[PDB]
Amino acid sequence: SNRYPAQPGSDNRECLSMDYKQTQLCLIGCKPPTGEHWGKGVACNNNAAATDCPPLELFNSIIEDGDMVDTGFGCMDFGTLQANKSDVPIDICNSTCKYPDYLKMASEPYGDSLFFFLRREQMFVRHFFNRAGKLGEAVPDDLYIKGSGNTAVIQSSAFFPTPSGSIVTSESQLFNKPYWLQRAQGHNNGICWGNQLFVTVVDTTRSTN
Amino acid sequence: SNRYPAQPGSDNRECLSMDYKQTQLCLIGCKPPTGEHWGKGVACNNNAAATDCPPLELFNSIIEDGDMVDTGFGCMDFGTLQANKSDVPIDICNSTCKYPDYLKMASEPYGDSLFFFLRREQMFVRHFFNRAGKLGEAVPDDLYIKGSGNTAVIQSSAFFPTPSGSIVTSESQLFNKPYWLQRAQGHNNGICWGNQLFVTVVDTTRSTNMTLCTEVTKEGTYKNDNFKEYVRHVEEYDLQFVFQLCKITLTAEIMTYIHTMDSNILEDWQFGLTPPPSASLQDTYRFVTSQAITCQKTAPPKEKEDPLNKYTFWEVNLKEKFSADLDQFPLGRKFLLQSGL
Amino acid sequence: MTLCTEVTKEGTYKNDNFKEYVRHVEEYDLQFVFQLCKITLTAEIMTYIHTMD
Amino acid sequence: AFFPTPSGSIVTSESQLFNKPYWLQRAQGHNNGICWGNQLFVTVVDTTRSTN
Amino acid sequence: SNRYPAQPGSDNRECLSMDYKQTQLCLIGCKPPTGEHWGKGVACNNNAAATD
Amino acid sequence: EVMLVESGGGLVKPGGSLKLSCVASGFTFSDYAMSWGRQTPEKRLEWVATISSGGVSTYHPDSVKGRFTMSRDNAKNTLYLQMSSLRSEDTAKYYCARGGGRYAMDYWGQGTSVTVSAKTTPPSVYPLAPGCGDTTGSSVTSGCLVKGYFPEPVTVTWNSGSLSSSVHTFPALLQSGLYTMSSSVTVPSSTWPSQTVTCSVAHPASSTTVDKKL
Amino acid sequence: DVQITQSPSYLAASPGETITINCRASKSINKYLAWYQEKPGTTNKLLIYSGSTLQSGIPSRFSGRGSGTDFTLTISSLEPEDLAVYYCQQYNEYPWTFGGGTKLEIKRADAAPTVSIFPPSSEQLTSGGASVVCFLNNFYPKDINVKWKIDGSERQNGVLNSWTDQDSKDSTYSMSSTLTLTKDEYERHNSYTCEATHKTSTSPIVKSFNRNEC
Repeated sequence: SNRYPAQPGSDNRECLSMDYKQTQLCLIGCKPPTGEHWGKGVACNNNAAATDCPPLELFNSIIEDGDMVDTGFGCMDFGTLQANKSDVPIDICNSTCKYPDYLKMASEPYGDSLFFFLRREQMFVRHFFNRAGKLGEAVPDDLYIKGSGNTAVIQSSAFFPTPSGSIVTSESQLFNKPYWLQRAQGHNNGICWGNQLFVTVVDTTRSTN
Repeated sequence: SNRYPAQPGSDNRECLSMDYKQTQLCLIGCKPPTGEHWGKGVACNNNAAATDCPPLELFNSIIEDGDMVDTGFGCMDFGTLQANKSDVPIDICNSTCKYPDYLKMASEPYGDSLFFFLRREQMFVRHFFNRAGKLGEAVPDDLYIKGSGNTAVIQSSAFFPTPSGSIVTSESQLFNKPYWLQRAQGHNNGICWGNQLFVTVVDTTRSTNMTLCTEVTKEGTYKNDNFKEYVRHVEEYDLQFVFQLCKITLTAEIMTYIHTMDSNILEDWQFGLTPPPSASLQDTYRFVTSQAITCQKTAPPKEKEDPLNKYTFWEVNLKEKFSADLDQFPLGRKFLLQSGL
Repeated sequence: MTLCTEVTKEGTYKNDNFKEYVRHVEEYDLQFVFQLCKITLTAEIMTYIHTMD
Repeated sequence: AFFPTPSGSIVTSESQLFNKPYWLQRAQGHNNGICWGNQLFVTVVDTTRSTN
Repeated sequence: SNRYPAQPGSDNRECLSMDYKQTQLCLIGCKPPTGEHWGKGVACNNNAAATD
Repeated sequence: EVMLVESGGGLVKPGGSLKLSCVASGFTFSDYAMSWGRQTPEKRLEWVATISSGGVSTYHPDSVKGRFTMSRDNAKNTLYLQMSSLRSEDTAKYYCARGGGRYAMDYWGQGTSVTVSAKTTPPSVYPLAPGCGDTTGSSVTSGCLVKGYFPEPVTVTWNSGSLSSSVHTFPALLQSGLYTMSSSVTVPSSTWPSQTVTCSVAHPASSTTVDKKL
Repeated sequence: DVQITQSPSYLAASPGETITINCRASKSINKYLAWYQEKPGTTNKLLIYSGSTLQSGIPSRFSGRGSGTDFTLTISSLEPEDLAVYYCQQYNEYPWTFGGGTKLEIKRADAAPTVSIFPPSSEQLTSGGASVVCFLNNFYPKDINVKWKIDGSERQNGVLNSWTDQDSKDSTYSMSSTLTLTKDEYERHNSYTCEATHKTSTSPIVKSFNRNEC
């Protein structure tokens, strides 16, 4: 529901809390694994005198230990692309979350950053809420009919959902089993070059504190 | 619950968000496919219609690129049929949602708009809400008992359900998987005509939202009005393909079978056709801006005319991405194990 | 489905301008194939059928 | 200092692991089934039939 | 809903209830089994006493 | 049983703050609108704050813009009003409201006097009984006087409200920063003074009660 | 702002007849208008929201109508819980301003003030004040005037004027006339008389006392 109307005000934030996207995954390759993440860009030439909306770019990078996975808000920066740091929880409000680029590692010629990989993920929404700021974009008018009086003010449409992972079971366990090399995906068949390997894993079912 | 009596005033439209169907779907076919939708039609004016409801006709449209698939609120137009324009979402209210007529797609003789398809869908409904205003037809009094106090006047039964889909899992994805077609279901066994193919996909598992927070004035104390909040939405796509050339000896039994089927895959072949010789061919200039009084217009005759040019698609060039050696790709190796070679 | 037709025109929204109908639609289709079973007519056969029909 | 409330879920007759025979083809260790000391310490954990 | 400000007190305890996880497992052994549990152990001798 | 019980209104320093709480006894607090409105003397009922069914839509008039912040609790069934830097104009009697309709109000409690002033004063009570001389007439009008309280209000009840068919009680007036009042009852003379008669006067601000019987 | 005023502000009536009330508008605040009532100790009641549309539990004897800036509301067949103060209130735009208010009174047989005069008793003669109390009871209507004569000289400073309610059973009115004096002025002057005036008599109702007597 929404009983009309939205009210003016410059300060309306509060504490809430919520879970995230669940997963179980891994990857192995004798080159360190890569990963994209979205960020800003150069603006443009100043030929356009229309408005101010910022540019953007994804950024392809080999991810190291400690970096943050995307959980559904895009694989992106939270410091540069956002500006309040209050849409995001504190542990990840000051981060640049990534998503791995298995795709370009698939179109890698030899397949030396990839021997094998796993993934299992599921999701659904919990609730629907809305942002609180000036919507920079207006909505065209003839698409709807405006109301008057108490309904004269058009409320914003800066909605945002909030996630929920499903129930997990011990039958959904990925780990603690053997996964035999019999057929690799690429040209390097298990060969660790440099006598080194680059292993990764992300788990969510043992993520209590 | 919904108590009695009646409150209402002039207008009571509100703000809600909602979400929609979970799906995954695809289609392969060399001919372009159609897609049906509903819309208002012309009724008889010779009847003294005590009802004032307009009729509804199915219109078997041809699907363009970027037009809308059905969501579950009737496969109708929403511009000419939602006069309120404030009951159906804005994104679809000035558009029309579509569904495929698989059985009429099964009733094509050759089968050139369908080579293969799949669909994977799940949905359940969370909430329930109703409408207001002057409802079209009234209730017949003789199927209930009336009352008063709070139970005096009747309330509008103009309901509607709300879709909520299901969970969005990766454990039943259909992407990133090879599909080696052993045998196509119709007469066209996977052969393209006129060097073309039209494919599509609609998926909701990859449909997240990309918002944008832009502080316009730095201050260490919070104001809501520092922030011109923007939103974007991104999507990343790719395709792989493996072919097979085939030899057609143009015999008399074939050349009567195909020209009658389609003369257009003979005009690119120009066997025994007098116009494609013509004469001296097209003679170009070098581009001069002001003089050479002709312009960039299409009143010069088209070398290729079709009503598909009136529609807009995603044009994908593969006249240069061909390769004879296949093992250097992650599906060519997946083919030699599949072919046993 | 759900219909909405306005009666009047204004630049101000009121719910008492609009008329709403509701319909319910169905389509069905079929495809079959059969096979001829020829039936000879004998005395024990012709006694058997009139007991039924 | 947020904290959730754990819940669990539905329990079935198919989620049952007991009241059924077992015939182990091979024990996990170098000891392939030999008990010693004329004793053994068997343990089961079930909260599923733990209504009070 | 956790809206600002607080309505605190010098006492805030209450009567609640919760449910748990669904356990069915097997465990056998003729040697006694161990468990693990976190014990409040010590650091080194002089950690500058910044935060306890 | 739907009843909005007020709590938190009284004395407060000028330039200070206070916490109000309008606890509802029983209904579903998330279904219905809730509101705050006050009555100032010689003026209209003054709408202070409104809130919707869940809490989406809150508003205040031009008088309390920036100074007042409204809240609500849906589980403890309590509507709130956090105000800051109060002045002498905020001295009034305040209601909290339930909105059962298209932003329309069908409830308030008994309320509490939310008075922004300096100090309280315990009342010095004086009765008005028939004195020396013969008692005449079959009925006697008597009283009991209240002198020197600030701020409003007080209430006199005689003999636990059984004689409330004939109980009289007067309002007070502000003379030199204090209020002064009285009360009466018209009882036949079969009761007094053979059976004693008491008037009950209290004071909410000093929390000082002195009972006397005539 | 929207400045709506409520007229006529007072209604004396006998039930069964038809009684009309009005509220006029400053802006075109078209038909979004509710109506309320205040009974002390109980809750406010919404009779009709939006000018013409009815709330749960509200009966049919009410009737209200109007659009633009003109409105009319009319009531017949009254019931004894009605005696209260009634308001109109705009909510077409914030801030939600009100009408001035209309108190409904029931009409009865007229009555004269029952006058009984008292000195400040000897407990108040040692306390520090001197209030010459005199009760004027059981009259109708509210309009009276009392005259206090301090040794023939009138005093208007310190004169307190506070009228009672419509009472419970007898439904009359009373007004407090406390002559706020100090000790040396009460030492100087002996004769004090509440001289109530009413529409029953051209001669004012004069009752006196003597400290030489009692």
